[PDB]
Amino acid sequence: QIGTKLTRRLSQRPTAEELEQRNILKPR
Amino acid sequence: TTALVCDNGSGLVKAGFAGDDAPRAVFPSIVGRSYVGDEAQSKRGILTLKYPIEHGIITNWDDMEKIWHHTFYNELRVAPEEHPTLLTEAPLNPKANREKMTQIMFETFNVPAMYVAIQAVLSLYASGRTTGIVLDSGDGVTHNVPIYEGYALPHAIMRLDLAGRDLTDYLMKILTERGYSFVTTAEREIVRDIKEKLCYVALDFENEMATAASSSSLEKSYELPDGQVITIGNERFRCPETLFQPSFIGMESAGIHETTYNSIMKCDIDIRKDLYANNVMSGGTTMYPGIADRMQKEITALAPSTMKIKIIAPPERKYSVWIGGSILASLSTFQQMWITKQEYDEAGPSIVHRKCF
Ligand SMILES: Nc1ncnc2c1ncn2[C@@H]1O[C@H](COP(=O)(O)OP(=O)(O)OP(=O)(O)O)[C@@H](O)[C@H]1O
Ligand SMILES: C/C1=C/C(=O)O[C@@H]2C[C@@H](CC[C@H](C)/C=C\CC1)O[C@@](O)([C@@H]1CSC(=O)N1)C2
Ligand SMILES: [Mg+2]
Repeated sequence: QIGTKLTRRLSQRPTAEELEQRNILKPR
Repeated sequence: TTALVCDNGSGLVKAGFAGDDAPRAVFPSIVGRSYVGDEAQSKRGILTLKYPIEHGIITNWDDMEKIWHHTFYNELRVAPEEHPTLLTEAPLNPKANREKMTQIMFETFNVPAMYVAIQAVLSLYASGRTTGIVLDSGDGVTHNVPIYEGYALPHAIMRLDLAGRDLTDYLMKILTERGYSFVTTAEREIVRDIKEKLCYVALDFENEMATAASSSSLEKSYELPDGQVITIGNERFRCPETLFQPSFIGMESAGIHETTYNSIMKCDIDIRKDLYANNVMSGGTTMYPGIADRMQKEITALAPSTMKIKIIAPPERKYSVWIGGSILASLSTFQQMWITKQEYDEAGPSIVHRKCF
């Protein structure tokens, strides 16, 4: 159920700041 | 009202209405000076043709405006002020470019709302995922894009200026070695068609080459517009082999299998597993028969044997970017994410950076 499931996976999307804090999101 | 989705490629514009299974308008991203898309081509010998988008980046803004105008009024037959509009952009698209797209959409076309998404991210969404690594390869540019919870990870993105148009040029070169002659713009279009209809990726390149020996079992005939019939043999798979061996056209770059591996290895140790298991391919240049199986084989050879490898390459993947946008723009909970005209008037073009991520 793409729309529904994607909505759910997109529902609890983390912020950029917290991905950065976890060393996942890094600048080039 | 209904949302519009436009995926502006270096080669082709894909445009349509959110909720549709496919873009209803697919036309060449060209302006001839005046004339746009398919009308431009038919009037080529009077106008001067140009591609406003180069390697996925908008470079001619005056011509880009012509493309968008033609998309709304002539292809989709809509008034843009009546429709929220989702646009796409390349990974690593400069900040200024995102601002200019936003400014034009609101100030020139008066859209009630808009959003801009990274093409590879939409490909991933179309497969029902928010985490994975996408190989997106079109006419003008190829990217490896690792994505975690919707966020492309910029430090690990790989850009490769080898894509469809380059493969067409290479096929012209090697067919010309077999005694034929393909040189002109018009002749390049013939070769693009040959490429799309007859090329494939060999599972074992050297073995396939050896097979082009034992026989002519790989040979296909192709009728040219003038009625001459030519024969294509190992060129069928030598052409897209270039993606795995860019040295074929003199590039120093590693092939798409290695750049996929290198991209994953730049990411956090604990997400590598999730990237290996969710390799999505999208774009016209991923359409070669055999490409998914070959990628599976090459990635398996580079990755730890402890790693589950999965290549996701659906039949409709030429349009997965558009389809992802169609899905996203139709979501009830996405409606809060649009940049509204009101927010734009209050904040100006820089709004795109805090709203579109
Ligand atoms: N069946 C096919 N086999 C091989 N190549 C194909 C096939 N179909 C389309 N292509 C190639 O895909 C390219 C265009 O696809 P696509 O629409 O994904 O590019 P684009 O979005 O305009 O470009 P880009 O994303 O690089 O800016 C062309 O080079 C085209 O010849
Ligand atoms: C049939 C369709 C294919 C497409 O991918 O077309 C795009 C856009 C097109 C623009 C010029 C061309 C003459 C217009 C019509 C072709 C459109 O150029 C491309 O063909 C170029 C030239 S050859 C190369 O493979 N990509 C790709
Ligand atoms: Mg594209």
